[PDB]
Amino acid sequence: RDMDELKKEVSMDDHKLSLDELHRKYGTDLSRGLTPARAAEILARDGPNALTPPPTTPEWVKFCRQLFGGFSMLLWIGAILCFLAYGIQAATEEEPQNDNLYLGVVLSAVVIITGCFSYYQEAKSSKIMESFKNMVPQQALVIRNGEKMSINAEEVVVGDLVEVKGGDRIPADLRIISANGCKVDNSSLTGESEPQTRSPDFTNENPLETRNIAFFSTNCVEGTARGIVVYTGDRTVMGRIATLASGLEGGQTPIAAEIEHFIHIITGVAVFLGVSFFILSLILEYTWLEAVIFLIGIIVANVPEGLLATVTVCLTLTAKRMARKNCLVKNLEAVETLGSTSTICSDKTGTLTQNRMTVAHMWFDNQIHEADTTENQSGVSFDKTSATWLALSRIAGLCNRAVFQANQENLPILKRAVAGDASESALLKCIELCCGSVKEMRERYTKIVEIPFNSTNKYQLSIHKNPNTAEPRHLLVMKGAPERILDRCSSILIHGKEQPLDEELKDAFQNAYLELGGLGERVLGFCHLFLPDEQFPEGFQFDTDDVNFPLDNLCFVGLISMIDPPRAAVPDAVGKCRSAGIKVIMVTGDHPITAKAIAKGVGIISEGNETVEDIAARLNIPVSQVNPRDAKACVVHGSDLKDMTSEQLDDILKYHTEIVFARTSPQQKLIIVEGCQRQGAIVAVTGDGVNDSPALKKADIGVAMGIAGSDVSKQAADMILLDDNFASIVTGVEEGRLIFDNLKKSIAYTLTSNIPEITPFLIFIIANIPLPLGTVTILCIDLGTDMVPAISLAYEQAESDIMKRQPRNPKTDKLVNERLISMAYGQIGMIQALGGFFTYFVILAENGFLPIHLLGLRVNWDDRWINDVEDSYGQQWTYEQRKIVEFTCHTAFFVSIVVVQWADLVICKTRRNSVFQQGMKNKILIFGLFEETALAAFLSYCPGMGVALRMYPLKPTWWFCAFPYSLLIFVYDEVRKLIIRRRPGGWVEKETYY
Amino acid sequence: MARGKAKEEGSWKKFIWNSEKKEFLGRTGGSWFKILLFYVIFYGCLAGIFIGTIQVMLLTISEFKPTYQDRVAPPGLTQIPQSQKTEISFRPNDPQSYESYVVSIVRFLEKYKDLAQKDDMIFEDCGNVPSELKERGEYNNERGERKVCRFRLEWLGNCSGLNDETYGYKDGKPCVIIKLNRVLGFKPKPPKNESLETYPVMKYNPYVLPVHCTGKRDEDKEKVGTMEYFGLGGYPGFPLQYYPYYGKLLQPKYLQPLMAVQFTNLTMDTEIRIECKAYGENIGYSEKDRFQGRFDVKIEVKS
Amino acid sequence: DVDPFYYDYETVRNGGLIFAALAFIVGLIIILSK
Ligand SMILES: CCCCCCCCCCCCCCCCCC(=O)OC[C@H](COP(=O)([O-])OCC[N+](C)(C)C)OC(=O)CCCCCCCCCCCCCCCCC
Ligand SMILES: CCCCCCCCCCCCCCCCCC(=O)OC[C@H](COP(=O)([O-])OCC[N+](C)(C)C)OC(=O)CCCCCCCCCCCCCCCCC
Ligand SMILES: CCCCCCCCCCCCCCCCCC(=O)OC[C@H](COP(=O)([O-])OCC[N+](C)(C)C)OC(=O)CCCCCCCCCCCCCCCCC
Ligand SMILES: CCCCCCCCCCCCCCCCCC(=O)OC[C@H](COP(=O)([O-])OCC[N+](C)(C)C)OC(=O)CCCCCCCCCCCCCCCCC
Ligand SMILES: CCCCCCCCCCCCCCCCCC(=O)OC[C@H](COP(=O)([O-])OCC[N+](C)(C)C)OC(=O)CCCCCCCCCCCCCCCCC
Ligand SMILES: CC(C)CCC[C@@H](C)[C@H]1CC[C@H]2[C@@H]3CC=C4C[C@@H](O)CC[C@]4(C)[C@H]3CC[C@]12C
Ligand SMILES: CC(C)CCC[C@@H](C)[C@H]1CC[C@H]2[C@@H]3CC=C4C[C@@H](O)CC[C@]4(C)[C@H]3CC[C@]12C
Ligand SMILES: CC(C)CCC[C@@H](C)[C@H]1CC[C@H]2[C@@H]3CC=C4C[C@@H](O)CC[C@]4(C)[C@H]3CC[C@]12C
Ligand SMILES: Nc1ncnc2c1ncn2[C@@H]1O[C@H](COP(=O)(O)OP(=O)(O)O)[C@@H](O)[C@H]1O
Ligand code: ALF
Ligand SMILES: [Mg+2]
Ligand SMILES: [Mg+2]
Ligand code: NA
Ligand code: NA
Ligand code: NA
Ligand code: NA
Repeated sequence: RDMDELKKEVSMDDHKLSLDELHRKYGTDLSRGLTPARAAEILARDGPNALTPPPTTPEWVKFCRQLFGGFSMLLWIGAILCFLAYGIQAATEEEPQNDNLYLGVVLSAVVIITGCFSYYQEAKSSKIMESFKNMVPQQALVIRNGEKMSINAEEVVVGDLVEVKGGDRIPADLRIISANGCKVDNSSLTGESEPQTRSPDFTNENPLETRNIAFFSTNCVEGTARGIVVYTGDRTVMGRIATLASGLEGGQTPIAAEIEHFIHIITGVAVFLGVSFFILSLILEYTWLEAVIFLIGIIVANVPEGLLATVTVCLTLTAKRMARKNCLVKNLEAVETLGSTSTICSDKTGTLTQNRMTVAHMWFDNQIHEADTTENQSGVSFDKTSATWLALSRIAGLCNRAVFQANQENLPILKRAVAGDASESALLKCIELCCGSVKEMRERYTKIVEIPFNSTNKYQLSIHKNPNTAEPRHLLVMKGAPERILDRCSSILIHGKEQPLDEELKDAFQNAYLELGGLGERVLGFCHLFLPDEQFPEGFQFDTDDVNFPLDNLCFVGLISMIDPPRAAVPDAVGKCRSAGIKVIMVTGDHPITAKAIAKGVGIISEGNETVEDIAARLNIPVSQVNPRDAKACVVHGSDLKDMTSEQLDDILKYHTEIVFARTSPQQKLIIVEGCQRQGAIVAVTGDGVNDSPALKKADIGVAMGIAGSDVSKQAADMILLDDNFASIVTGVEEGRLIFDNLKKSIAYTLTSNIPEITPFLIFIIANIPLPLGTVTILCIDLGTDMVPAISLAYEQAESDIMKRQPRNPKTDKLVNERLISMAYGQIGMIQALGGFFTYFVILAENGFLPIHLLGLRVNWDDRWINDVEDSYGQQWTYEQRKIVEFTCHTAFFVSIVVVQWADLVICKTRRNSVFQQGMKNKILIFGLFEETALAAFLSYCPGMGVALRMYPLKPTWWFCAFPYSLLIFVYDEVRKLIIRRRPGGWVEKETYY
Repeated sequence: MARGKAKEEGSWKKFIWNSEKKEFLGRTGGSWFKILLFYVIFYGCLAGIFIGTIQVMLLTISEFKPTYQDRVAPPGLTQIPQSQKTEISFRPNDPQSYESYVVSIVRFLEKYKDLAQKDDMIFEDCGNVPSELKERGEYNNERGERKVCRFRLEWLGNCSGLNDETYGYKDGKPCVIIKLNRVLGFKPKPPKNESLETYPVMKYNPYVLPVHCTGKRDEDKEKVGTMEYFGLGGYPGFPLQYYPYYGKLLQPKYLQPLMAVQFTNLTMDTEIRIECKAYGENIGYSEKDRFQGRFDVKIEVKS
Repeated sequence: DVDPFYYDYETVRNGGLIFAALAFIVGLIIILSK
C-alpha cells in the first residue's frame, strides 16, 4: 500500500505526443535546440529552475526546544518543586527559610543560560552549514543552438533539450527524445532504486509508469539520453509534492548512538540514587518536603547537564573548521566516524589523480611513439601520414564522444572547455591539435549505432557509415581496456596491411603496456573492423541490445597512453593517513600496471615491499610457485576477484599490508568495501565517478571529489571536497579524532564529582556523624564545577599524539567504558571525596570535636532540643550553634571540591601527553578555573549567605586543607600518563587508559 | 592486520562462561587478581594519606583548649527537665503524667549528691556565699587535676529533698532547674547600673550572674505565674567562684553552678509561656537561637 | 576591636571578597584577551 494514487491525481503530459507534435508544441528544433535568445526570453518569462524555499522552522520556537532540551526539561521539574515546596513552607511555618526560593531561582536560571547558550551555538552551526547548501551550483547540459554547453540548472527553461549521461542528475521533468541504453534512478519517487530504463517510446498511459519521461530530482544511473524540458521549477512532479524534496532526513551516527546509550544508563543510576536516598532520608527522619528536595538535588548531581551543550559546541567547532577547508559535510556527527577509520579504499582516476590527462605515447606498428606532452607547438613525433596512425586516430576521433562546448572555435585548442570523459577529452584535444577537425571527421563518418562506454564494460563501440572507396560501407570502431580490446582481435594493422595476431606481437603489446603503463600513463586500446558488405547491406538493421554485428575478430590498430599525474596533496595525504594507523587500499577499474605504478608513486605501496609477481620475477621461477605470504603487497586483477570466495578475498585483506585492486567492476568496489567491513573495520571510500556510487554508499563514510565527482557520487557521500583537495581527508580525520577525545575528556571530568556528591550522606548513616555536605552544597558542587569547566573541555585543543596513534576500536574505546568509570569513580572520584572529608574533620576538631568523638552524635547533633551537646573539650553547644559549624563544614567541603576540581579539570585536559607538553592554550578552561573559584570565594564570603543558603565564611586556614589532595590528583595522573607514554601495551595502559 | 583483538563474540553466556579461560565476565584469575590488588594497594595507601594528613592536623590543637571558641561564644541557658518541645505539660494530680520529667531531672542531679563529692583532693570547698573567679592557674598539665568547686543539693531551695530510691519531686506546681553552658576558660560578668534589666537589679552586683524568669516576652502578654528563684546564698543567679572551666582533661568531675525555679503559679488547666534570661556583659542573645543566653519554656499544669 | 575571645570575620570577609573580585575580573580579562 502506498499513496501513488494521491500523486497521479495532478498529472497531465505529452509522453503521448509524437516527435513532430512535441516539436510544434514547444517550438524548439529537436536536434539543434533553441536559440540562446529564445532561452533568455523564456527564462525571464518563467523564472529559474528551482523549487521555492520551504520554511522548516521559525527562530523563537527553536529557542524553546533548546530550552527544554532533554536534560534542560528535568531541570525545570526540580525547579518547579523548589518553588512548589517554598509555597508550602509559608503554610507550615511562620516566615520560614529562603533556601528553596533561591534554589528554584538558580536552577531555572541555569536552564535559561544553558538553553540560550546551546541555542546560539546550534544556531551558529546551522548558519555555517547552510552557507554551503548553495555552493555546488548543480549544472545541466543543454544543447542550445546546435552546440552544447553546461549552465546552471537554474538557467534551464521549458522547451530546450537536455542531455543526461551516466551519473547525471536529471535537471527538470523531461520527455526523452533519444537514448542509447539509458537507465534512471526512480528511487526518490517510487521507492525501489532498481535502474529503470528510459527509451523515447511511449510505454504506459500513466506518466509515471512510462519510460520516455525522466523526472526532476531523480538521476540517471548510466547510459545516455536527450530529453526536452516539459516542467521547470515548482511545476515539476517533484516540486508539486509538498513534503521535503531537499532538507530533513534520516540516519543515526555511531557517536550519537554511543552518547544516547550512555545518557540512558547514567540517567538511570542517577534516578536510582535519588529515590533510594529519598526513602533513606525519610527513614532517617528527614522532613517530607526536604526529602524530595534532597532527591531532586541528587538527581541533578548525577546527571551531566553539560554533555549536550558540550556536544553542541564540539560540532559548532568542527563545522567551522571543515568550512575553512572547503569540505561540505552533510552530517556533523559523521566527522567523528571519519576519525574511527581504519581503512581507506580509494579510487584512482580523478581522485588520487588530477583527472587532467594529456596524450603522451602511442603504440602502433610494433613501435612506441612519443607525442609532445606539454606546450606541444607541433604534432607528435612521427609522420602524420602513416596508414596505421591514420586508422588509429580515426577511431580515437570516431569512437570518441567528447566535444568542445559552445562558442570556442575562435580560441586555441588547449584553451577551450570540453564535455565528456577526461580520457576522451585528451583524445579529442590531441588529434584536434595535430591532425584534423574531429568535428569534420565525425560528420564525414555519420554514426549509425553505438554502445557508449561504461565502467563495467570497459569499452566503447560505434558503427559508422564509411564514405571511402576501399570502404566496405560500414566501419566498426571500438576502444577500451587494452587487454580486453586485444583479446577481441584476430588481426593487427601493420604499415596499413592487416595480418594475423601472432604470439610475438602479443608479447610486444605486453612489453608496451609494461613500458608505457609503468610510467603511470593511462592506456587505451584501439581497434576497428571493416564490416563486410555481403553480410551487411546498405539499409542494415544493426541491433545493439542483441548485438547484430561482430564483437570478436576485430583488427587491433594501436595503443594510446595519456599522462594523468597524482593530485598534488595525495602522497603526504596517504602518508599522514597510514602514519595514523589507517590502511590505504587502492580500488580501481584501471589496468594493474597503471595502478601499481600510481600506487607506488603516491605511496599506497612502498618500494621495498614485493608482490608475488615481483618475488617470482626475481628468482626466475613460476609466479604460481611463490608462497603468497612472502608478499606484503599485492595487485589483484578483478578478473581474478571474480573467482574469489569471501574467505579468499578476506585472506588477501587480512594478510596484506598494501593492497591494490585492479580492473574492478563497480560492484567489486562494493565487495571489497564489504570485505573490509566484515573484518570489523570502519572504512572510508573516496570516490569521484559514478562507478564509485555503490561503494560510497556502503562505506562507513563516503567522500566525493567536489569537482571531478559526479552528481550521483557526490549525492552518495557524506563529504564533498569542494576544492577537490584530497588532503582535506586528513584535516577531517584529525578533527574527527578530536571530537572523540574532547567528548570523552568531558565525560571523565563531569563524573568525578558524583562520588563526593553522594558519599557524605552515605557516611552520615554509616558512622552516624554530622552531615559533612548537604543538598544546598551539592547543587553548588554540580552547577559550579560540573558546568562551565565541563564545556570548557570542548574548546580544548588537540593533543599531539592523535595522528600518530592507531584508530580507535569501535568495540573497545566506547565513549564511556569500564576504564572511564574506573577513574572518575574508583580513582579520581575517591580522592576528591577524601579531600572534602579531611577538611570536614579539621573544621570540627578545630572547633572542638575531634573525629573520634564524632561517632554517634548524628541523632542528637541533628536533634533540635538537646542544647547540651558536649564536645571533646567538654564544652556545651546549643542547636543552632553547632549547626553553624556543621554548615560551615558544608561550605568548606564544597570549596574543597572546587580546589580538587582544578587538578581534575587539568588532568582531564590530556589523555596521554603531560600537561606541560599540552600547555594551557585553552583560555576557556582558564576562564572556567577563575570564575569557578571566584564563585566559591563569593558563596562563603558574601553577607546573608548563611541566612539564605546556610553558607558561612571560612577562616584562611581552611582553603589549603584540600591543596594536598589537589596536588595528589595532578601527580598521580601525570605519572600515570607518563608510564603509558613509556610503556605501550603495558599493564598501566591496558587498564587505566580510558 | 593479523593482530587478534576486539569483541566479535556471540555468546551472552559469557556473562559467567569460562570454559575457554576468562571468567565471571571478567578476565582471568591472573588479571582478575592483579587489578583487585591494585585497588587494594591504592585505596589501602590512599586511606594511609587521609590518616597521615589527619594526624598532622591533630598536633595543631592542644588537648587542653579548643583552637576556636567563637562559635560557642556567648553561652546559652538550659534547663534539666528534658523539654519535649520546650514544653513541660502534665496532669499535676496524676503521678504518671510527669514521671518522665522526674527521671530526667533526677538522673542529672545524681552527679551533685553529697555522697558523690566525697574526697577532698578532687573536691574543694568554695564558700557558702558567691565569690570571685577561683582561677586554678594556666590551662595546662602543669598543675594536675585542678580542684572542683563543690555544689550542694541544699542550695537549690525546695528542689532537693531526701527520699529513698527516686527523688520526691514537684507534682503540684513544678520545679524547673536552670543551668549555664560550660565554656572552657569562661568568666561571667554581672551587670552594672548602665545596661540594666527588665527587672530591678536584685543584689550581688559583685559575684552573682542574675537569672530572671518572666512571662512571654515583655510586651502585652498573659502574665499568669508565681516565680520563686532558689539558689546558693539565696541569690537569683550564678556564683562566679566556680569559673573558669578548665576542660574534661583537667576537671573530669567538674560540677557546674545550678539554680532552680520552682514555679508555683495561681493558674492551673492552661499553657503559659515563660522566658528566662541571664543578664550581663559576658552574656549575649540571638533572635534565631532561642537558647542563647535565654530561654523559652512553655508549661501546662492541666489537672 | 579586640576584647576577650572571638574571631574577626570583618577582614576575613572583606579579604575574600577582594579575592573574588580578582578571580572574577582576571577570569574575564583572559577570556577577552585582545
Ligand atoms: C548557587 C549556584 C550558582 C551557580 C551559577 C552558574 C551559572 C552557569 C550556567 C551555565 C553557563 C554555560 C556557558 C558555557 C560557556 C561558554 C564559553 C564561550 O566561550 O562563550 C562564547 C561563545 C561565542 O562563540 P565562540 O565560543 O565560538 O567564540 C569565543 C571567542 N572568545 C575566545 C573571544 C570568547 O558564546 C557566547 O557568546 C554565549 C554566551 C553565554 C555565556 C554564559 C555566561 C555565564 C554566566 C555566569 C557563570 C559564572 C561566571 C560569572 C561571569 C559572567 C561573565 C562571563
Ligand atoms: C533503598 C535502596 C538502597 C540504597 C543504596 C544505594 C547504593 C547503590 C550503588 C550503585 C549501584 C549501581 C550499579 C552500577 C551500574 C552499572 C550498569 C552498566 O551499565 O553496566 C553494563 C555493562 C554491559 O556492557 P555491554 O552491554 O557492552 O555487554 C558486554 C558483554 N558482551 C561483550 C558479551 C556483549 O556491564 C559490564 O560489563 C560491567 C560489569 C560490572 C560488574 C558488576 C555490576 C553490578 C554489581 C553492583 C551493583 C549492586 C546493586 C546495589 C543496589 C542495592 C539496592 C538495595
Ligand atoms: C549503601 C552502599 C553504598 C555504595 C556506593 C557505591 C557507588 C558507586 C556507583 C556505581 C558506579 C557505576 C556507575 C555507572 C556509569 C555508567 C556508564 C556507562 O556508560 O556504562 C557503559 C560501560 C561500558 O564499558 P565497557 O564497554 O568497557 O564494558 C564491557 C566490556 N567488557 C566486555 C570487557 C566487560 O559500563 C560500565 O563500565 C559500568 C560500570 C560497572 C562497574 C561496577 C561497579 C560496582 C558498584 C558498586 C559496588 C556494589 C555493591 C554491592 C553490594 C550491596 C550491599 C550493600
Ligand atoms: C619540587 C617543587 C616544590 C616546591 C618548592 C618548595 C617550597 C617550600 C616548601 C613549603 C612552603 C611552605 C608551606 C609549608 C608550611 C606548612 C603550613 C602549616 O603548618 O599549616 C598549619 C598552620 C597552623 O598553625 P598554628 O598551629 O599556629 O594554628 C593557628 C593558626 N591559625 C589561627 C591561623 C589557625 O596553618 C596556618 O596558619 C597556615 C595558613 C596561612 C595562610 C596562607 C598560607 C600561604 C603560604 C604558602 C606559600 C608557599 C611558598 C611560595 C610563595 C608563593 C607566592 C605566589
Ligand atoms: C610542594 C610540591 C609542589 C610540586 C609542584 C611541581 C609540579 C609537578 C609535581 C609532580 C611531579 C611530576 C612532574 C612530571 C611531569 C612529566 C613531564 C614529561 O613528560 O617530560 C617531558 C616533556 C616533553 O618533552 P617532548 O616534547 O620532547 O616529548 C617527549 C615525551 N616523552 C619523553 C614522554 C617520550 O618535557 C617538557 O616539556 C618539560 C616540562 C616538564 C618538567 C617538569 C616541571 C616540574 C615538575 C616536577 C617537580 C616536582 C618534583 C618531583 C617529585 C614529586 C613528589 C612530591
Ligand atoms: C561510597 C563508597 C563506599 C563507594 C565505594 C565504591 C568502590 C568500591 C567502587 C567505585 C568504582 C568501582 C570500580 C569501578 C570499575 C571497575 C572495573 C571493573 O573491571 C572491576 C571493578 C572496578 C574496579 C570497580 C571496583 C569498585 C569500585 C572501586
Ligand atoms: C611534598 C609533600 C610531602 C609535602 C606534604 C605537606 C602536607 C603534609 C601539608 C600540605 C598542606 C598541609 C595542610 C595545610 C593546611 C592545614 C589546616 C590546618 O588547620 C591544619 C593542618 C593542615 C591540614 C595542613 C597539614 C599538612 C599539610 C597537609
Ligand atoms: C597554584 C594555584 C592553583 C594556587 C591557587 C591559590 C589560591 C587558591 C589561593 C592563594 C591565596 C588564597 C587566599 C589567601 C587568603 C585569603 C583570605 C581569606 O580570608 C579568604 C581566602 C583567601 C582569599 C584566600 C583564597 C585562595 C587563595 C587565593
Ligand atoms: N570513454 C571511454 N571509452 C572507452 N574506454 C574507456 C573510457 N574511459 C575509460 N575506459 C577504459 O575502461 C577502463 C574502466 O574505467 P573505470 O572502470 O571507470 O576505471 P577508471 O576510471 O579508473 O579507468 C579504463 O581503465 C579504461 O582503460
Ligand atoms: F577513477 Al577509478 F576506477 F580509478 F573510477
Ligand atoms: Mg573514478
Ligand atoms: Mg571513469
Ligand atoms: Na550532574
Ligand atoms: Na554509510
Ligand atoms: Na568533576
Ligand atoms: Na556530578
